[PDB]
Amino acid sequence: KDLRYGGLVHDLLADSGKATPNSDAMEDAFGTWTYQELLNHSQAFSAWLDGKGVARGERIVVQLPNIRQTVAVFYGACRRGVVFVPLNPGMKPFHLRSVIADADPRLVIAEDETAADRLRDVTDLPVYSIDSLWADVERLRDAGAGAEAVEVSPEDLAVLIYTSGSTAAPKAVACPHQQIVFAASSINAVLGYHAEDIVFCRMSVSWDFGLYKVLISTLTGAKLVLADIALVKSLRESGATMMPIVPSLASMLTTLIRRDPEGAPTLRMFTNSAAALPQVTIDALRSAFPGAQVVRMYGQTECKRISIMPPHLEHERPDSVGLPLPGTTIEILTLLPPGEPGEITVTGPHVMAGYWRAPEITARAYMRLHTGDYGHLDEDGFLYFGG
Ligand SMILES: C[C@H](C(=O)O)[C@H](N)C(=O)O
Repeated sequence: KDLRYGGLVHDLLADSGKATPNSDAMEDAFGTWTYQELLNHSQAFSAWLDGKGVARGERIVVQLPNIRQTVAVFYGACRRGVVFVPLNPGMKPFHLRSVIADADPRLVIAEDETAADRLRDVTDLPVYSIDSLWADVERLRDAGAGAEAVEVSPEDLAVLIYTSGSTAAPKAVACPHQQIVFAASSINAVLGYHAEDIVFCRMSVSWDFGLYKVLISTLTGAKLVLADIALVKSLRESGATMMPIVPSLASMLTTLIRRDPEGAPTLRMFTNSAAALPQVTIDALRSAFPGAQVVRMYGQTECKRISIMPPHLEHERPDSVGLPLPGTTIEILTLLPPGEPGEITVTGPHVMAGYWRAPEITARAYMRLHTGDYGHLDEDGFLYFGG
């Protein structure tokens, strides 16, 4: 439909960079880039990788906060078939050691010089601070470098997304270009982001929750705001229209909102995943933001996302986490009839390429994804947990 099959991630950026070069693409605490600017910096970063001889298929590990440079790193890497491995700032050292070694990168990008030193303790790979490598990126940007394309297959890996905690063995979902682009397009076919949306994103891009607000905004030409007591004020002052949430962020927001009768009227949608959103939170979100839809979703990183409750149905089937993503199938398993509980299983062009270098773990979970969650489909195709 609007579903994209066989896509490359960086093509999302090239399109918007040509289609709306002068619209705002990314804002952070420090400034704003238009789509032209994001394209230029992404190209410049691609030349920096070329300059360092990082080849197609190799990984870079990037431990950065939510700032404009990280998005340019993501796209520039994509443009060279290099594998973006985003990690959250503040991981414990031993945890980093384990994950960096598993990811097996060509090099590592850190937040600043103190962080670059801590990283040097835990790997022998080359480690670059973002502020120092960025002086070069800007030179390259000024020289117009990296503008050329290179061969990248839709089947090539774009990203490894680590989901394992400290106390666990390292584990990353291995994400090819095509699946990513497909999943973004399918989510958006349900959610309806568009070019005048302003997305207020408080999730790290190291989580697929934030990564996909980068992708979905880029896909549609929207503006992404990379964002504590001031949350209400931030939302209102950014003119935010779309906001991904998790239940703890939504409770916080409803507490904060009662202290501020100016609200954040520009808000039109909250999209919840990751955990079950209680009714009381939903009610309080609608009360503070009567203009906004509160949309329930459910997913796993293994296939990005599984179900979305269509916005227009937000008041119905209160126990459901919605319908399958458009272009995908949910089956309950030996296929069971409707209403019969069983394991939630998922088939489609969003199902990712397994876990990175872990045939054994991959075998149990994976062309069909077994979520290890249990529930049923009602008569109409809607998904529920339990019975
Ligand atoms: C964020 C969710 C999760 O795995 O917790 C899922 N990746 C989703 O986007 O719906």
